[PDB]
Amino acid sequence: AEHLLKPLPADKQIETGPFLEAVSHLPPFFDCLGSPVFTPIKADISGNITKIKAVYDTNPAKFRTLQNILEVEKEMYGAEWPKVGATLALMWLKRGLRFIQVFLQSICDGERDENHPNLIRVNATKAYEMALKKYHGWIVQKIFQAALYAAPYKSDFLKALSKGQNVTEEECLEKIRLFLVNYTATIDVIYEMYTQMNAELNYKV
Repeated sequence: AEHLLKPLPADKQIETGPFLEAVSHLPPFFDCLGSPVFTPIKADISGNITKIKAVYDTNPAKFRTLQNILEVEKEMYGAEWPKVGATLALMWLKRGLRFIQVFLQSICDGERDENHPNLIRVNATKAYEMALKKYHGWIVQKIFQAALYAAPYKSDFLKALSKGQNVTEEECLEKIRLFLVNYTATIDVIYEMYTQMNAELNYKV
């Protein structure tokens, strides 16, 4: 959470390069959940970032913003778009990013089960339901939900999130709150872009 995203400009265009740089630091979030069950999603999210970067690197100016990626790929691929290329990679990436956002916001806001205040089950469930659940077939849902149920104690989770740096739990939460400002605004704009451009696809894996 130390690698802040750029603030949104007035025109709400998101520059591809700085976005990819920032979100490249995020897949280790999944390691903090303490289950091998999250290794595939970590790899999938990393693969989405790699794919968007591969397209961007072929012509960074043509793909300068995320909006440019969608509009250029729509021209390139015709009727095959939006189920193609970096557009499809980003369609999936944003769901993993939203998962992280909702999870972290919920923890930072003090949301908890008062019967089990040192667990993060309720925060995990909220994040999963809001971001990913409907895109998973039932078999996947059961295993993914079981691993979230088996998440670390909240204090251990926060210790994992701040590994290395010498920070208190309170300082860790403060830093996450700061990170959440531009992160949330950016993910919201990406979701709105998918809606506006008719690039969203609702299918299960």
